[PDB]
Amino acid sequence: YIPDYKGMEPIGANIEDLVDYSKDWLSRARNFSFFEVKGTAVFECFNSNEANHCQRYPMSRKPRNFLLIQCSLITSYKPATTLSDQIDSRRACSYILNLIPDTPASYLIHDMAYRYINLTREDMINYYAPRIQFKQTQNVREPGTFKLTSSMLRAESKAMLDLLNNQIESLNIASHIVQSESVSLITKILSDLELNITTVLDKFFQNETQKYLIDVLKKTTAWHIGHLIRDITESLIAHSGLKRSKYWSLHSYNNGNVILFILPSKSLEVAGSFIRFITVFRIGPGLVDKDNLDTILIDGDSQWGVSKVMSIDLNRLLALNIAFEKALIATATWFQYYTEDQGQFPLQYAIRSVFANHFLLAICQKMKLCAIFDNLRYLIPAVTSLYSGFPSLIEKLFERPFKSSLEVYIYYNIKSLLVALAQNVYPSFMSRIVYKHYRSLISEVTTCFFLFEKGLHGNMNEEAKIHLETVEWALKFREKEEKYGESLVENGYMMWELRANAELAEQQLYCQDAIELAAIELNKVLATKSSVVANSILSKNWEEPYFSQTRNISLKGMSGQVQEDGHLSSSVTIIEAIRYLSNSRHNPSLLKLYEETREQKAMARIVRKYDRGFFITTLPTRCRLEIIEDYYDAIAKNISEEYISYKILAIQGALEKALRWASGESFIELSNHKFIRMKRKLMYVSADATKWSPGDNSAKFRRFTSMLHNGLPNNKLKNCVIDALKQVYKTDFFMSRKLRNYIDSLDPHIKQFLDFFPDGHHGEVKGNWLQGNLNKCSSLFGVAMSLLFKQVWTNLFPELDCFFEFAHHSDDALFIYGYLEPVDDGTDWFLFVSQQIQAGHLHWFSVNTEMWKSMFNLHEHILLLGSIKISPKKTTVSPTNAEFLSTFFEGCAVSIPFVKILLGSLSDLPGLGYFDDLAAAQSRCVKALDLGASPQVAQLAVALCTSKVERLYGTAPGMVNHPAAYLQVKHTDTPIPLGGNGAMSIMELATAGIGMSDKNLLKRALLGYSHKRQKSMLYILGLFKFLMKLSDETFQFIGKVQWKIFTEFEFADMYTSKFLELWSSQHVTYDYIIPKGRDNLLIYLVRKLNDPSIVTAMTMQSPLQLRFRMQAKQHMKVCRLDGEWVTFREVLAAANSFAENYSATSQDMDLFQTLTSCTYAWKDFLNGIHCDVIPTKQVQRAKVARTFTQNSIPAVIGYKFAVTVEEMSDVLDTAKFPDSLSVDLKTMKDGVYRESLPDVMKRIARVVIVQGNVEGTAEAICRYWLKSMSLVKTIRV
Repeated sequence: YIPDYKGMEPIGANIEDLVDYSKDWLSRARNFSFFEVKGTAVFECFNSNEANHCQRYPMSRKPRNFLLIQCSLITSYKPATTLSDQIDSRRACSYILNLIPDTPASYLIHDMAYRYINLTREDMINYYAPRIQFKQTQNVREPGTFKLTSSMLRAESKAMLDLLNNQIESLNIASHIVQSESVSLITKILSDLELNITTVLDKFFQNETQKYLIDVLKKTTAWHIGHLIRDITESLIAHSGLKRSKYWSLHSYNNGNVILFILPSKSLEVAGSFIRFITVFRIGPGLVDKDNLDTILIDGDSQWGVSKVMSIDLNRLLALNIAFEKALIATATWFQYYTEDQGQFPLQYAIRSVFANHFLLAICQKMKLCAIFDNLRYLIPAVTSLYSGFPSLIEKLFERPFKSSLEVYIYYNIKSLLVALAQNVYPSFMSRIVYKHYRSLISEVTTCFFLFEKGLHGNMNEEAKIHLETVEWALKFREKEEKYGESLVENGYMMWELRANAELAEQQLYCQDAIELAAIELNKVLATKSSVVANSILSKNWEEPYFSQTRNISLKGMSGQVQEDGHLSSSVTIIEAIRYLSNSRHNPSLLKLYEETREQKAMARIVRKYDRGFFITTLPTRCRLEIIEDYYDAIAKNISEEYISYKILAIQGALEKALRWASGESFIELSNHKFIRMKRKLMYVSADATKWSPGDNSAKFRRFTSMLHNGLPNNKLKNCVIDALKQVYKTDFFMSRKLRNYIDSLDPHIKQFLDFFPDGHHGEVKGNWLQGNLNKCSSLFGVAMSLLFKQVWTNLFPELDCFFEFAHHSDDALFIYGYLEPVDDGTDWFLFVSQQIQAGHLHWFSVNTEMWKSMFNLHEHILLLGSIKISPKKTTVSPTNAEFLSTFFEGCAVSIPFVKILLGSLSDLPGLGYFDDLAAAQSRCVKALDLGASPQVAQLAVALCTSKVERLYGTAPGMVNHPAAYLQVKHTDTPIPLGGNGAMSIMELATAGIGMSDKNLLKRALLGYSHKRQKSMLYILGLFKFLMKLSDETFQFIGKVQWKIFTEFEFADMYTSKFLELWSSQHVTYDYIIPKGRDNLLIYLVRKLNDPSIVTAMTMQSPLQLRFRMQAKQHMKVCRLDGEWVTFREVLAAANSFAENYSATSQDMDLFQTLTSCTYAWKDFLNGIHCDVIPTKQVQRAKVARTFTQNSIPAVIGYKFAVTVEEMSDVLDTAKFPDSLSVDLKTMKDGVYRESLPDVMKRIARVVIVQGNVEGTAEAICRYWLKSMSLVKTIRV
């Protein structure tokens, strides 16, 4: 049912009025929005911005520090163990004691070393024993700590502690001396870091990756420095616990050459806590910043550098712990990109220098460098294009002050690189190589950008920036509304109003005539496809229940109810769905929910920490946005073949028309019949016209929806969409408590931001839909207005044969303007222009020279007739350029660079247990391999991730939790949940999946017991049976050891757990499909809250409650066994005992046989495929996305266990064809019988970026992956 919803009345809009206005507009001189690049222009822009920056910020003489941990290495480094730690600590304390301190930091250092050296044997035994053997003593209260009362502490040392317990300036960038000093320092550091210290996939890896990358980087100083920093950060993390952060600690590494002194600090579990330490090292080559060192104590024929008290937060610590892996993966990505670019391996010096630069970037995680690289990502294309917004970007480069010497060196390198690029083979950024294609340079800068953790973003400065941006645009909207009236701003102005004012053409101010004409131009195309438009609109299923869909019960994040304190509650979508279902009496449809929540105001907030991009909104706002998005996505999919890319063929189709039109030549007629030969040229603009802008007006869409012609017979749905757009007009923006407290704890901008809120917890914002999902609506509007500009231009110059073709993919948009230039370069064209301008065609003044400039000016103005503004910065216009088109097509093709997923895998883990996070790490590297990563790079990433996971859980050989110590089976043949080699290969993981090791093992084990009846095969079967027993004990693959999960929600305990288990057992069908009714959907959603895999996702960013909460237990009692919390060693021993006495049974054999039978012959293909190399140079092709692959599978399974009328009706409703369901079962069971009982059925139960040659078959994808195994040499399968 659709209610009457007023609707809108059509107005009389004539294209001739717009054409006349365009004539009047073009009759005068207009300025261009972009500046020509010349090299000199970029250099003067840099100089002027340098002078302005020097004037703006106060000048400082002493640069700040940038090395969080300073250390030096002369010899090779071996990982630190307990006995090595003992010997190192003793030697280091002796070395410190023989010295003479100078400053309070040195006095504290000497005092702590002297206190450590005088500990008794009992304390030393307890200082290094694990928790099991640990005993509290007088001087040692926690495993790796000791106390320090005031008595041993000196007066000065205490001074440091009291100073610890108890304006903005920048460097002189314009000065040549500061730049020279910073460049010299960073060059010294980098040169020290580069100094040397003194299956078939395996074959290809050892031939290429292990030889030219890992063998080269194995001997460098940066490799061992990264390992040393990993050890130091591991020791710091071990000290960040709740019970250990209160006391001091001392550690040593590298034969007594590096020492770490940990001071008392607030535990990192509570947010905003900094672990404080002092690092003391013998001064030598490496991460040494002598100026920023606290002291340099003198020793005979030696120097000992003592750093200042370094405070490192949580995310910085976690980033430093994985800095070496991030640097290695970035270097591997650069290695792959170099091989792609040039076809030859990088030499020694190039690889060493790029690895040193990546390591230095990964060590120093600073906001300034992250912003600098983010800006450079767009600065590079803007400098290679004929015209662009480069000054706006160069001005953005100086937003923040330059504090450390690292920022000055990076800025100097960027300035040199940009000036070299604009003068124009493209120079590199951290080496002496010139790339053949600048896409390699863009990828290099992108890899550098992704080396910075996505936790740096946010802070309290970024949230303030986005808040002030929103408030500034809201205040601008209020000013415009009071200046022109409420009605004119909301409903838009008319053509004659704009003609009279000649100013209303601005942002947050649209023209009704423009909207109507754009809708008419869209309807021109839309009329021929009315039937399919109506079918697609009706196919959105507006009648199905709202909360039974997956998008409405996800973890997206929505605003809750307003509280008594007046602040909006951030919460989860599923929680709000549960709340509504509990308060409601049914499960309403989309339109019914909109009817119920039409009167409620739209409230909005900002996500706490997950943050500028997510304006979380309440349920009614989401419902209205979903109505509008469903309608506009339904009507917009039909013209996706030509204008709205979702796709590549549309962009290819537009370019083909442009090139063909340019190939043909044109003649213009004359009154004297003297045809004039015109040369056709093309100009390409890469504009981000359709991004969401804070300054905008949603109300325009109303009129658009009023005139957009669908095939529906009634106007009920159109009026409903218009009413939803009307209700999403006004919103109640809410202050975040963090920002409120930060501001409460004087600036005029802050003052005016405060007056924007009457009550200090909320203020009204109008016309800004606050980043809500209206992407399809915005893209459709942009396409319609581009078509309107095309029509206006064709009406403006009928005699001229100009060309305009546009494509809109996501936020980016490509405009191609085909213009006419004189061939003879004579005055005949200007003579004709003069004749036309004298004949009354005054608008021909702007066509005299540079027709494409006037074309773009008119296009930008026509877009401005709405709220669309082509961003001055970030738009780049170039002639017909193969590289430009190639990078545009690549950015349209490679949606996400694989290096983002690669670095992300080491940065975050689920922490649900060894198997779970190992699977997640292996899955992320597989997804990156899908995204375009070379198999060798993905194999390297897999190795690094698996090694990190093994280090975390002590599974690697020669560690406490090694399965081979007790399980009497080889580490390779051990099941994955108990520690299992868990390495395999990237090909096996990508093709088969992320669990094949267990089945292959089980399968062979079954065979090993079926034919030879060997004892070890029976042992493996016993281990598998033990895992199945543990899984049976655990409540909702073969079997998983349960690991402790640390917690918490409003409705998470609405029903008892035993009732949930009983309901899940009784209503089996709801496990496979979602229950439509409210009384059962409520219980299903409550069950979804208690799922362990979801709680870890809601709190995955919790400050330590997840990040180090379980990186602390590691070797404690965290596993579940026999209803007890026990150590992993105890679980391994229990598994060994169970498997030793396990006796084979017929039922277990049947279960194992069924599981093996259930688990495409992907492994068999990889064994049977043959690959032989050919001596032929590799060729790089365009990147293209492919897919790797009657009733739905769950519906038939859901139908199988249907026992009541409600369940059977629900499985009808969710199924596409509810009639065929029985037939499916009727055959499916027979198939099972040829391969029934409930339990057997219960246990029975990808976009890939490739080259253009690859087909859409999964075998073709696997063959391509096999071909891409060699970075230089081609392969034949």
